[PDB]
Amino acid sequence: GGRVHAYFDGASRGNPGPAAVGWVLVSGDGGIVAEGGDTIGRATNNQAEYDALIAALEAAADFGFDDIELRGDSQLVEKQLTGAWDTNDPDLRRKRVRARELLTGFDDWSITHVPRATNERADALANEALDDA
Ligand SMILES: [Mn+2]
Ligand SMILES: [Mn+2]
Repeated sequence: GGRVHAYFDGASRGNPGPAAVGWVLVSGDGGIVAEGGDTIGRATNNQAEYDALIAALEAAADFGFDDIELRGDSQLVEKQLTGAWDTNDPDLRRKRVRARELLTGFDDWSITHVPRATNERADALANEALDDA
């Protein structure tokens, strides 16, 4: 039940290097129902941006929302998730199947690109977690 706006952001210091995720669940009246930031060990930028998506989707599914609007600032995640792009990388293929599995739990979904400054919350959660690694 209900709609959520789920922001996500990855942070990584190498290819791969220490990485973290951040995510924010917002309602329509604009309350932050839940948010998170965590270190994830070593990962690339693109892995972290994907892991933050999955962490946002898991949190929204835990909260039982039925309609999710994803908001992030990674082109690569958006274009792969929507099927515009495909990748040979078997690890990012697996993260997409995982994200799509999660998405199947919602009655509706969408994804929208926001500039990073608009995504400042999730970005601060991921970076503050990574700055403490
Ligand atoms: Mn980002
Ligand atoms: Mn960021």
